[PDB]
Amino acid sequence: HHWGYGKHNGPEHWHKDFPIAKGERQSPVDIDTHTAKYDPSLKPLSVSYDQATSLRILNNGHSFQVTFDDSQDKAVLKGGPLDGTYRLLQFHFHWGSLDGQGSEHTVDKKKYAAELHLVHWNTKYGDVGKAVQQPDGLAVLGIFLKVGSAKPGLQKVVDVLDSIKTEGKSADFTNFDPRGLLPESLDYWTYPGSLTTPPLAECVTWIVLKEPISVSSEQVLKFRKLNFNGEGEPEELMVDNWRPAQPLKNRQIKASFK
Ligand SMILES: O=C1NS(=O)(=O)c2cc(-n3cc(CO[C@@H]4O[C@@H](CO)[C@@H](O)[C@H](O)[C@H]4O)nn3)ccc21
Ligand SMILES: [Zn+2]
Repeated sequence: HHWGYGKHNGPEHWHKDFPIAKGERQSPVDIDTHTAKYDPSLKPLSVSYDQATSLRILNNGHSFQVTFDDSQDKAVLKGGPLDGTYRLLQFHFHWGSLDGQGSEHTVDKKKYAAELHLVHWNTKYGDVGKAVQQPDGLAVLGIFLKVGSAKPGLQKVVDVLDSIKTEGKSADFTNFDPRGLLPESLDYWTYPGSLTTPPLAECVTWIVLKEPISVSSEQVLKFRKLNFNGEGEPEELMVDNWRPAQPLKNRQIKASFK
């Protein structure tokens, strides 16, 4: 019935309800680093998160997300390949059952343990619902997670997950600073793509950072304790909620760095 990541409702099934699944600019993709072209005309990314207002954290049955106040230019992404101003709406993660899988984008076929998506929408379209219907409506900042040392800025997130174990649970999650999730370098790859979950709309300028962040085994283990199911249903652990790499087709990935 509903789409998911299982054998009978996973990514290979999605095209039946969402035919754009087989479209011309689908995400994620493998980033072949030796084929990506350095584009000296790409500006540095501008990440302005100082006034970010987080609101809530929610288990939505496919991942968990932290949502922000996007009614004002408080946490915005600009520059890079983007024209105009993109407001941060939410961030969420994709992760695996094991450390060797979980990311959606891959780098020379390498899978990371997880991938962070910070979802922004173009203010010129007024609301995110309008923006998803535009070819340049969204900008998603993708950040790889590898397992090693802990990420201190992630800990406030993992500590509240026990309160949103099952689908539909939400909790107050104020005063969270997403700057604590960023790597040192803002070097990136960029390409035109799509949402990686239904409706798979082709509305995203992808900005994928070259430098992963490191998270600890205990931190990622807490991700894996979440549930796909709702309270009172048979427990199915929320793991491997990633879409695999899709055909690049007629696209060139650009790099901001040599
Ligand atoms: O996991 C996938 N990886 S992804 O490609 O980065 C992505 C983007 C989205 N987006 C959903 C939306 C529309 O937002 C809706 O309405 C607003 C109302 O405040 C949101 O609170 C709420 O996130 C969602 O219900 N824009 N992007 C959903 C899932 C993934
Ligand atoms: Zn995502």
